[PDB]
Amino acid sequence: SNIIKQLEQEQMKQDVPSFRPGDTVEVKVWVVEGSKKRLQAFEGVVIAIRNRGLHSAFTVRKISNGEGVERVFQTHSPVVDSISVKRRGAVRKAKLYYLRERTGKAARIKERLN
Amino acid sequence: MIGLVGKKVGMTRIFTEDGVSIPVTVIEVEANRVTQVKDLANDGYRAIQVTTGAKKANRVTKPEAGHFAKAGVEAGRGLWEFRLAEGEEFTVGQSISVELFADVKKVDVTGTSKGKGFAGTVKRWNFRTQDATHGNSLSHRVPGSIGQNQTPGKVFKGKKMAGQMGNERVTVQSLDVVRVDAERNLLLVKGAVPGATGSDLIVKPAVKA
Amino acid sequence: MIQEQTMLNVADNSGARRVMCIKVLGGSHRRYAGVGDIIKITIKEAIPRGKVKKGDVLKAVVVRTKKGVRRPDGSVIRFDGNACVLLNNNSEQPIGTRIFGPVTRELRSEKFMKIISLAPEV
Amino acid sequence: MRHRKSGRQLNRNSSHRQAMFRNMAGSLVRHEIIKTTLPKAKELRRVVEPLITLAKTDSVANRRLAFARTRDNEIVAKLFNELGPRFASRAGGYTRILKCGFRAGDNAPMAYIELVDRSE
Amino acid sequence: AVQQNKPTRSKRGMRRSHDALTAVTSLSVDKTSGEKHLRHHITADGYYRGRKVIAK
RNA sequence: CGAUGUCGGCUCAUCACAUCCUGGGGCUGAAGUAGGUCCCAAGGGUAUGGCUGUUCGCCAUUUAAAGUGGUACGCGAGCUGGGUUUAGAACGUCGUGAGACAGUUCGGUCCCUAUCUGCCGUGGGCGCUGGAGAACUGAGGGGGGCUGCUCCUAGUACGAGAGGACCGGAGUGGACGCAUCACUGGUGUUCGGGUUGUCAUGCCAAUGGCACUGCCCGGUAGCUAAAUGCGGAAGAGAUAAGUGCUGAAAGCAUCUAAGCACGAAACUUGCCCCGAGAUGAGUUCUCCCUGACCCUUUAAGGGUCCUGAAGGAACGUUGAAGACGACGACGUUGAUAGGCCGGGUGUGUAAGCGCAGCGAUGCGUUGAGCUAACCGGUACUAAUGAACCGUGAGGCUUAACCU
RNA sequence: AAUUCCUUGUCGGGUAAGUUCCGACCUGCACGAAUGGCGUAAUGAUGGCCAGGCUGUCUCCACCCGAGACUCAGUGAAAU
RNA sequence: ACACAGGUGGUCAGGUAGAGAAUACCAAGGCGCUUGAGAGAACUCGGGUGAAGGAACUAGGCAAAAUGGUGCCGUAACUUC
Repeated sequence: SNIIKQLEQEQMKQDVPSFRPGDTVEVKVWVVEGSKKRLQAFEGVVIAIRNRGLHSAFTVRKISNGEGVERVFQTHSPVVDSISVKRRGAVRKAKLYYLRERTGKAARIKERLN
Repeated sequence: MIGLVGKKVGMTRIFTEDGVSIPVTVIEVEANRVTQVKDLANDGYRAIQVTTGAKKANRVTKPEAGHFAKAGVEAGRGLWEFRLAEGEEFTVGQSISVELFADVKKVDVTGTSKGKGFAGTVKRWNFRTQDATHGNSLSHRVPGSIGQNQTPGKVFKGKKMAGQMGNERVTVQSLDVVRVDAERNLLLVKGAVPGATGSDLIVKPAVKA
Repeated sequence: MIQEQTMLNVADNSGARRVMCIKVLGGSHRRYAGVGDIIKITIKEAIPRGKVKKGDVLKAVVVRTKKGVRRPDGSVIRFDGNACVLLNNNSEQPIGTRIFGPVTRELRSEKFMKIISLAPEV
Repeated sequence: MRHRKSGRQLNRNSSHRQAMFRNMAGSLVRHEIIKTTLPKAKELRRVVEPLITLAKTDSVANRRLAFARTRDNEIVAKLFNELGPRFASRAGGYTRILKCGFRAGDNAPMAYIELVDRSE
Repeated sequence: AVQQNKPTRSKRGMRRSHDALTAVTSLSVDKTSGEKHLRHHITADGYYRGRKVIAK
């Protein structure tokens, strides 16, 4: 089959900013949150590589908020406007699941500058 | 009125705004080529043999080749005969496409389900397992006590037993169509339909009261 | 699974310090609870300024679970712990006067309007 | 189950299956013909051709491979230096296969694996 | 349990059709080989495609 | 009595009907909400924890109901052995005493290699009496059946207030079967990283084995679920007990005799599947076959010339086929499986060289390197030249057609 | 009470409830002082209850690697 | 009684890690277990991994699974100290 591979290419984005797990994305979002449409500024670090395409959940985690707060929006969805990607990380993993078994003050994500 | 034979190519989701995911099954339906129409100097009932396929020129056999020869030089692998109701068909007209669903978007689907070999005694028949310890051993997934003492004193029909399973016909009556494309041979339906990817099925416009 | 003998943390102010669930509620031969379910609960440790004691029996609403909230857009709204708010069976609503943190915005959607006015910023 | 795998179960532990292919390869590199059963031969073809391909790829870091296998002196002047050019002149293919008559003492189908450059 | 009576001589049915086998229809003749060979296969003197490919 | 396991559990179930729930009808000290309480109907439904082996009971708490009973108080060549129970101990009661005690408490090994019946799946042989390939009917056979919470109808009706309906819906949940693999989790011993100890490649490399898959973290493909979806309806026919209209034998009376108007989840239809071992072998289309003779008083054959297969079986390469049978895709009118060259997912910047540094170690070339199943190109490797099972238009009767 | 009909004495503790464990009271039908009365330390392949841990024991099972069962070959038993 | 997954008092005493005759990877030396060929089903069975709860199991914590070392700080009732 080919048409099942083309059906996703009319809802996926064709040119976008480049990002990887550990990057600061500064997502501007709508996410409903009331009856009239309004733009909010979401903070945190992206924990997604989104290579699987249309259904990639675009997971973001703010470790600077209390114990750490986590949310999803999807990579190709109508609830997100644009990402800045001005600041970018330098990590050695792509899933980052250790943030779900280690205390935040011992799991702060490394900058590893030389 | 009639039915179409297709090819189930997978499942996905197409969403709504701002959310709700709308899971959809993806089917390809190459236009059904037609082989025969009855009550036209052949048989006492109104019916069409819709056909899909062609087979291979050095593998096709004489009793099949000579059965399609009235309609052409390709053995269309099957007939799929449907009786006519609330409509008409003739021996001239375009090969039957998904334009059958251009305005009638509620359908019913027939096909074989769960083609998964033997499964297992508990994985098929949804039994309750025995104790894994507390002195119990050797029995855990065996079918159990198959009857009761003397008076009925026999094994019942309509009970649960092991064997070769699956690949038997199921009919689905509550389905809505999301999109069709006759130029790209596409059918998109809301939810799921019986059998794995590669399944042929039958899809029909709804006649349920 | 949140079911009989599941231990939950309270988001209720000056509330109980250790609490454990019994039965499940909401339907005949029902299986398991999650976000938006109300369950029957028992007190094991109350804290000295508690107005209940050990072996007192109440109800609580489940506001967070480690399994999260499903079906927004095909993804899942995730959380890390199982948490509840204890309810008053005689007067309805929470047993306290305020709630700890924003809890969950699912309480604003359709069914829990008398709770999100008591304290929650949602 | 085997519901995805295309390999063969052969006989005995997986650590022996892998070792027997590497032992038959450690003989084929110096005897250039091996006699065995059709299941053993069809899996072995996909173990010897990576080793004969490796003999063309004498580059940085890639030369680190297969050094811990067949650790004997009687092949070190043939592996890479000789086992490369004999097939780098052929631009594709390394092994010639044939399936042979069944064993009369048991029931296995036989096979013959030969190198495409063998001179007896 | 043991055989209480010797069966009617027909009851060996589907064992009797397997009691001695070739399991092939029907082996082929070759111009340079004495004993018959299997379809698409090598002879007892190493002939394949009418040419000798192995030695015994 | 030359043996027949008994109360309890787990698991697998079934019958009754004096009906607990559901569908209904009726009396009432039926105002309303309820209770008290009886009969039509057995299609469907009907309990968890603390103590106890508990049957039973005492309490705690759920629920559409927490109904009763049969079946050797169902199912130990079904598993278990908590209770009943010897062989050990000890307190009491009894006896001169050994010892006894259905006094009490504690403790106490459970054998198995399947004929015929029963039941699920699945072959060969034979039956359909000319053969081979596909599609289709219908003698019969099974499956299903709801239910909490709340508001609007309605705080209306009813009643001194409190309290609180028929009607007939609308939102939102539960249970149960069936379905997919889309989620999103689990699994993932043909892929990568982190790592301890020791052996190996002479030694340093970094590439391997063993140590629970040595330990840990991810993961493609495949699978799987604690995933996400739908439905038994409705529209009607006829009935139960029962309620009425008209009305009689019996000039009255009455729901029944004539007649017509209804009446439940039960009965019938509708709804889904199975069905030609259907000897009681139905139908429609395609492909294959229509010549003689010798020898013999012969539905018994033994030969010869003339002339025949449709398609299968075999061969494998293989499969999302499969216990074995049995079955599907394909093989030069050429992608069945592998091999090569690309694309992708996963893992995470390697190894050299270069540089900084006392060194461990790090940084640049480098989004590096490594790679499997995911899918695009390509016949690189293999499938080569014969036989076999299978003919001669298939006995007779009845009516009609054509000549 | 390893002694007692009524018994799950009975008040109270432990518990969502507790015939089970404890504190206590003493109608011990029929305890009791070297066939001793009764309690600690220390011990036990020792009795019972509560709580923290472990976790597919349980809730609801599913994949992953292997052995037998499955199909034969050679050799070929057992109770009935 | 078997060409039997069983038995048999003492003795010697390498390396790496180790307290060691524990334990593991190796050496020297020894051994490859005298059914062969295939398939990869129910059900049994040696094991690994598990969302998220958690003894809720059971007559009873019976098996699974965990605990587990070296050093310092710290350390209750009862006691013949």
